[PDB]
Amino acid sequence: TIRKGSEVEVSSTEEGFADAWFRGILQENPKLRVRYLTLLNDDALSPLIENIEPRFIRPVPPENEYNGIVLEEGTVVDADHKDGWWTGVIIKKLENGKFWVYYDSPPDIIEFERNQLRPHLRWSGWKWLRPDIQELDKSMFSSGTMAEVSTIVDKAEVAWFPAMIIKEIEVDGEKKFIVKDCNKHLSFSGDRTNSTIDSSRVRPTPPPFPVEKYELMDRVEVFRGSVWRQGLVRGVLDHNCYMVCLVVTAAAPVVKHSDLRPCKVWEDGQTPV
Repeated sequence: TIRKGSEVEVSSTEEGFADAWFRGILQENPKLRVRYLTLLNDDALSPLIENIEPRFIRPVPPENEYNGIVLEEGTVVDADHKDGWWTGVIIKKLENGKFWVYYDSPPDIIEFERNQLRPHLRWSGWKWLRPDIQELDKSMFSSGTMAEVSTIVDKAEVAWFPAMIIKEIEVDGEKKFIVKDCNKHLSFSGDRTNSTIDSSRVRPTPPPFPVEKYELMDRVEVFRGSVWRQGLVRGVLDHNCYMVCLVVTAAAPVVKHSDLRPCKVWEDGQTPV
């Protein structure tokens, strides 16, 4: 029932585009001529028309066809890129109402507001179809799971670095993890690639250890710079505070109880050393 004025969604012919649907305005009544709704477009300059197989064309799904579907973990959804919709799976619903959506090429995880999402639907050429809810991995290092990545500072120090696990892949029989640094402030121009990292470099987030007291000399881990670094409790200070010094030696600054971690390690189970 497409008409000349109809907004329309056109499928991606190209690689790395498998899961997109672009916004367009059809210029024809039944290849077909479409003008793409693009960002940074002033209507002042004459639009550009591309010709598409009706094969790669579908109508915009009407709201009533998908307004009944609830957004939960495993729900296939589309994210509004304004000029287009990008399809992925919801892997976390946060209590604040935000969502974490996964994409598989390149593998990435993005946080969205509810308004930026719609449930995904498929056009048969005849009618709309609801996709199945997707089973989710909740393994130890499932996607979205927060872990720590080993790093070396300068010559020899072993520092641990918080990162989200995007995907676990195998490369030539070697377990690898694609990981994301969730602590960087990115600009709009900045919004960027995840790094692939050997399995040996990745460990779980250390479970919490309450201590309630620390004693001088203790090996301890404090988050300095933006990595966890090893240190020794030089001083015990008024009320709950400590003077910590890192194993490379520079100076000692005050630290609070909260910011200290029992220095722990993971080799099979989790143990000191």
